[PDB]
Amino acid sequence: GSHMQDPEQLKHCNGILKELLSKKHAAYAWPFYKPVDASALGLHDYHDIIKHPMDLSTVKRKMENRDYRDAQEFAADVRLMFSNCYKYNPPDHDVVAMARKLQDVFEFRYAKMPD
Ligand SMILES: CC(=O)N1c2ccc(-c3cc[nH]n3)cc2[C@H](Nc2ccc(C#N)cc2)C[C@@H]1C
Repeated sequence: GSHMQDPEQLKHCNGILKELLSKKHAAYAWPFYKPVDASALGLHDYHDIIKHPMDLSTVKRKMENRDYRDAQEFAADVRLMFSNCYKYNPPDHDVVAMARKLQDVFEFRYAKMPD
């Protein structure tokens, strides 16, 4: 059920999203900007391993469309995006190091949620 604080919490989420997409973090955020194009990357098993793809452009579309009803729903998609990366790729891959850095940005700012 909607809480009177959900709009303000969603503004905090939108601020986080803008930060994740900003030039400040682009050196490690870029793999997460768009859906994984498995065929283009030669990763022909990606959709057999990853049931629910997620990426920041999809999060942005969902925010713009008012799909997220609360902060926890937004956070679940951001964390799904990172989890997919940790599931599919070897833990020493460059993309995993990038994911860990971007997830640190996310988690520390998400923790500052007004509540
Ligand atoms: C997010 C994610 O898990 N993945 C993902 C997604 C998009 C893109 C992409 C976008 C444009 N081009 N490539 C590349 C990758 C990863 N591959 C690499 C990532 C970083 C580096 C360096 N430094 C080298 C390879 C493979 C992996 C399936």
